[PDB]
Amino acid sequence: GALIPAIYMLVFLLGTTGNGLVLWTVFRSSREKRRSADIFIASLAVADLTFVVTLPLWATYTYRDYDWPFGTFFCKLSSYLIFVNMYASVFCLTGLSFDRYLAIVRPVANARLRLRVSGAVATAVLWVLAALLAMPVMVLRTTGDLENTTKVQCYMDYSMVATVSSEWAWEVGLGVSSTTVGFVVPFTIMLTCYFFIAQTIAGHFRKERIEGLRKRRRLLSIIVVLVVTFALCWMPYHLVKTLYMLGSLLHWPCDFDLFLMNIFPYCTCISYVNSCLNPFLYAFFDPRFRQA
Amino acid sequence: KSSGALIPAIYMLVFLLGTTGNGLVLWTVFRSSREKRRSADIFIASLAVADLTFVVTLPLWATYTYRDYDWPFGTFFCKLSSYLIFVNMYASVFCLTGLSFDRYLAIVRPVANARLRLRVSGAVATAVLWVLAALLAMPVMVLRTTGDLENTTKVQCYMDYSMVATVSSEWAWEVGLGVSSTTVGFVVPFTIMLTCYFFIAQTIAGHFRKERIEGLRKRRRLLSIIVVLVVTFALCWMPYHLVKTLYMLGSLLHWPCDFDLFLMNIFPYCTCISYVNSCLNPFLYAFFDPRFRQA
Amino acid sequence: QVQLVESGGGSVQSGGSLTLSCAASGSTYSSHCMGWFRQAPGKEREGVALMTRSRGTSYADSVKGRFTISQDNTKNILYLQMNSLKPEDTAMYYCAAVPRAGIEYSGAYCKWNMKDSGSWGQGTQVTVSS
Amino acid sequence: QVQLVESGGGSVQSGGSLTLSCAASGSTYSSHCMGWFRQAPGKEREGVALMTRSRGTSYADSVKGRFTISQDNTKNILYLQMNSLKPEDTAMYYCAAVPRAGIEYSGAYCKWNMKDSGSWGQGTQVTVSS
Ligand SMILES: CC(C)CCC[C@@H](C)[C@H]1CC[C@H]2[C@@H]3CC=C4C[C@@H](O)CC[C@]4(C)[C@H]3CC[C@]12C
Ligand SMILES: CC(C)CCC[C@@H](C)[C@H]1CC[C@H]2[C@@H]3CC=C4C[C@@H](O)CC[C@]4(C)[C@H]3CC[C@]12C
Repeated sequence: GALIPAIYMLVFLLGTTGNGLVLWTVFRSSREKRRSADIFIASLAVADLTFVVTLPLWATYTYRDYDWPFGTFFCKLSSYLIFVNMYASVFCLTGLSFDRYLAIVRPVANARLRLRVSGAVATAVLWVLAALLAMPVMVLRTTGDLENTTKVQCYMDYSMVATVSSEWAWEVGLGVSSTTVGFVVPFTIMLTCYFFIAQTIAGHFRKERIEGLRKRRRLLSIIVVLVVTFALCWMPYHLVKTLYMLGSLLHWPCDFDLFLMNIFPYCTCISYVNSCLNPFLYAFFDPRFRQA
Repeated sequence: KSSGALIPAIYMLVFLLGTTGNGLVLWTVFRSSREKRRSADIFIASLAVADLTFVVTLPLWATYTYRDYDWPFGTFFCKLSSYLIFVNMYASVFCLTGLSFDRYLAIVRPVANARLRLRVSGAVATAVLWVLAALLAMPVMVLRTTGDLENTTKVQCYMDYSMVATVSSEWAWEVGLGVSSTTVGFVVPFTIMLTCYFFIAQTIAGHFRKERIEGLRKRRRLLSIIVVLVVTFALCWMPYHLVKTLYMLGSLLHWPCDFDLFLMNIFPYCTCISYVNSCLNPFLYAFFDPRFRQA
Repeated sequence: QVQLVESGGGSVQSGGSLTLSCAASGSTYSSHCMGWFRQAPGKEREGVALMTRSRGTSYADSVKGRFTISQDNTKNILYLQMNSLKPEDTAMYYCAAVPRAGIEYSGAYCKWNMKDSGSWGQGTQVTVSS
Repeated sequence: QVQLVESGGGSVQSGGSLTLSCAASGSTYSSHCMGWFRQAPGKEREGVALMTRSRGTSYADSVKGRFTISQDNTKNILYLQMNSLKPEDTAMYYCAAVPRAGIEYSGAYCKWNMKDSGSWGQGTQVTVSS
């Protein structure tokens, strides 16, 4: 009942404070001391802040038993910002992993690619892609008294772009594309980069060289922990959602569908918790945020 | 006449211009080195922050006025938006008062200026300024609500006095809040500014008969931009406070219905000018102050 | 706070141009809002003619008839020119003075949602005959 | 797209325990969330038992408690146990399936606001005797 709104408000407070401190730390250091990964760190913090500012609205939404007293525009904006957080965060993790892959397997090629493609253009393309990919959510989201109750539910209307028969097709396509470009393809790139990184690192890890683990814990392992936490917080979301979509063609039993429907709010809750979890991860492993 | 879509078009235009200009002036006052940042710069930045917070909600008010005063945003956002208009008013007037007092220290008594700078830091003054603005605009946030007044199927963001007063005391609380807002936003701060400026003008005549040309030129630039800001505030918010004070005083003076209707119909445009002041500030900063002009 | 004294009404045949003049004392145009209501069989107090800043003389559709609102500030009487007496007009017609809101916050709206807490007056029993 | 061939419609007297079994084809419990609707003669089609997700099974408060509705995902047949049928319940009964949205956006809710753009059946009039 009140557990989800309470966790949403706690994540709101913790994420706002932690992302504010992360932004302050990344934006107080001199440009020379600011690494190429700091832009990605700050973009992750900005996405987390942009989501947690709307988090109180969602906490009120779930507190009132899925009633939305904020309007169609704010439903559109909030859903837009959840999706923008998802794509921007996973694209930033992809960029961090690709940067580390360049810096490890082929550092000369890392310098070459950094010279060819600056950080600013990469970040701008990342955010433009996130915006354009979350455009369907903003376009189609609406508020309506679904189930003919006093509650106002912030849902997505497919009548603008599809009929009743094609509404299912558009829903499945949007879900599949969101999964593909937010978990499947970006994580595929991340595991490819991490596998090449693992080969290059193991080339020396076959020896003892335990100081290499601390050197990784500085930047590479904090990036790895960020990726792993993102995976563990968005795997319930995408897994349950994809299973629900596939149930129409696998003909799942009613019990399994009901279990997925009932457990999806908690999966969403963990996916939202990740935003506040990230600054704590920064403090625990990276001493730069701990020092500042 | 409702002027059709004039009020929402103006509101959206000031939204865009104010957002861009206030972002530009914040960037100008923040990119400079801390040593070059003078004590007036924190006041400039605080005024810019107040304007930015107001023009953030400006699209909401534009939508409100576009739909014939219908508010599809909820009680919380009505409270927050009204709170932010009032916070902008108090913070802006207090920042202008702080700038004028900083000048009154600088020109009239420079030794006392240094003494008061040593005694009182700018950060403490800004913090007290914002705390007072928040507390004084708190009644707006507490008592505001959304309701379909006149039963026209249109939510209107009004202020409810039933929480703290009865029907026979609703008028008392309304007049008290209006008079207090008028006082601490246009009379007492402005009385402080006029006293400071009168002493400043006496010292300016003295510097017409004394002082140094180069320091007088630097003071000319700074006092010119500051006084232009003060006069623009005093010309954009004067219709607001004047018309609302006249409306309150009408119950005591028993004015004809024609004058009351004129005030009621002209108040939206006074609100327009008061809102346009926020976007007017960056253009003023660019025109007179070379620091923003250089950036 | 104000004292409202109604007039007119009564048993009049259909089609008459009955005039309902709701007087007032202390209820200025800039302070309180005139309005006209009639009591439902369940005493629901259905509005018949209200004064509105957004619209001005908002008449209920079901109680349209030929109702007219005119406010005289000098004599402080609201007139309900409820011409063309309808069979629906057979009701007790009351006038209310719901305090008008301020210009600063509510834009001088008339706060008709607070009709329960407003000041009323003992109406007249209109009995529209044939 | 679901062909809701609703059966079991009949006619009883006061207190009748008629059971309405709306069969369906293609309306999986995950895709289409079906419910029952009652169309009163001369008026728009109303609701009796609209199966939802937030409230579980919903009802019409004017007639709530007289009938029970349950769904079997095995044979995809929806029951409307119209027990204690009353003369106020004399009307036509339609069974419909609005397309239930996904969990990602609407939390798997039954878009009963789109009952107009949904698949319908035929039903049979229940002339409940007094
Ligand atoms: C519930 C309904 C009625 C509310 C409608 C609000 C609409 C009309 C308003 C509120 C906020 C507004 C937006 C605020 C900011 C921007 C960014 C700017 O670069 C382009 C315009 C744009 C995108 C505005 C377009 C109009 C807008 C979306
Ligand atoms: C229309 C109604 C139902 C919406 C209700 C929204 C309320 C319950 C929510 C939305 C925004 C929230 C606020 C967001 C930020 C802060 C600042 C923090 O330092 C104290 C809590 C406080 C002040 C929150 C309190 C609860 C809050 C006011």
